[PDB]
Amino acid sequence: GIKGIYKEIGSGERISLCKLAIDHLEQHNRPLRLAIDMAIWQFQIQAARGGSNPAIRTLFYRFVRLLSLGIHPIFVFDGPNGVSTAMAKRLIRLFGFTAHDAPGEAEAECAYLEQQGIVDAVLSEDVDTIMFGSRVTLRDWSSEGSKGGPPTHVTLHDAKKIAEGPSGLDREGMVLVALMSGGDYLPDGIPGCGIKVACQAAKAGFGKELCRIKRDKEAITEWKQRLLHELRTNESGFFRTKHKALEIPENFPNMEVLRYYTHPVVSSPATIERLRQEFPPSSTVDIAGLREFTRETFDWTFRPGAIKLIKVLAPGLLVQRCLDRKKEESTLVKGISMRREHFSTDATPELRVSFIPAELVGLDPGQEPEVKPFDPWQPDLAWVPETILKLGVPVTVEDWEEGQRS
DNA sequence: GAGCGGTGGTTGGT
DNA sequence: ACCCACCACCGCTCA
Ligand SMILES: [Mg+2]
Repeated sequence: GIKGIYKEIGSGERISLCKLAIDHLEQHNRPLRLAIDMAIWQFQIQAARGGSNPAIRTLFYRFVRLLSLGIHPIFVFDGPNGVSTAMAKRLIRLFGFTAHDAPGEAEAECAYLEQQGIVDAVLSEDVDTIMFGSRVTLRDWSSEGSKGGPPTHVTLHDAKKIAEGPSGLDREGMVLVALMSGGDYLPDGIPGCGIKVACQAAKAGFGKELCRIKRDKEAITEWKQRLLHELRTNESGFFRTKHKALEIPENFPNMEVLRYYTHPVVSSPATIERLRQEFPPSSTVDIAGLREFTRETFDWTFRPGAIKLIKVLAPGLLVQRCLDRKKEESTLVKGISMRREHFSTDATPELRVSFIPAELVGLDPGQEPEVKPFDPWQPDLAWVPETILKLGVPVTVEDWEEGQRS
């Protein structure tokens, strides 16, 4: 749930992660900070086949993509209140990313971190994050349109635009929507009441009123008999019809379920404060660590496996190295050859950069046993956001720019 | 989780 | 008695 929510709030803006990451880097002068709920992986990585551990392999490639986007991720795990959690946490550490355990539900924690300013957006499986206080919420990190290929885009929902759009649904309203019609995930919901009726009750204002009331029987019995009377007669015309068959359980509205949404179990103030000092971390990618991980987990063994790690990892490391920080510069970028504004990044300016993968990664395939091909000591080419390049290798970008103006 | 067509119930009107 | 539009719910499909 909430089932049919997108008919009411819109299915969302659809947008390149690159574009979000780079717009934010341009506006706020630092990389986008993203809370990712580790639940999004369950039905997404199971399609992967072949080789060893194809599910954690896809996680690996998504992490390399995050490096390329220059995004500081914090992956949030559910708390007590077939990819191992331990293996995921290890791979997260190796990549210099952050792992965080929610005390309860991860989506609630993700929204909380956003509210408290630890992250700028949440990436989650659905828009429940909005009932929990999220303002910018992303879902469905995946490829675009008829292209069954690389995952470049996400679906963005803005709690502010939704509240001021046709649905009227803000945090308060949705809350009512699922007390009244969330009879599968929650107790004492109204049988026969679905999204339409619940929604037009939210609009009438019943969700605002309910959220501003002590959890004070005298006033919660009042609200109920306004709502109940209004459903029966539609005197104010808040509905499209009368609803006399709609029978309301004695125990509705369950105030303990209201508690679960308005005051969800999240980290303590002390924990929020530790995250302010420690996130994002000052961590670099553990290269030797990842070499050992990929040997053990994917059987990327011996020289072929060393060369495979290098090819896959190097564009990522380049971007990451750029965002850290008469002047060398070349130790990252050998040259630039072209510029484009591609539909896949929603016209984010990119420069065609050259680099030496093995040099950049710092692994020598020769120290490992031998068993049109890819040579990691030849120059490789990658498109990299012009903005990132300007921060990281400014005089190379300048030199290319004059080259162009001639 | 989210989209889809069928279906069975409700409502308000023929 | 019955139609009709709307709706919530169900199982089924991609995950
Ligand atoms: Mg959810």
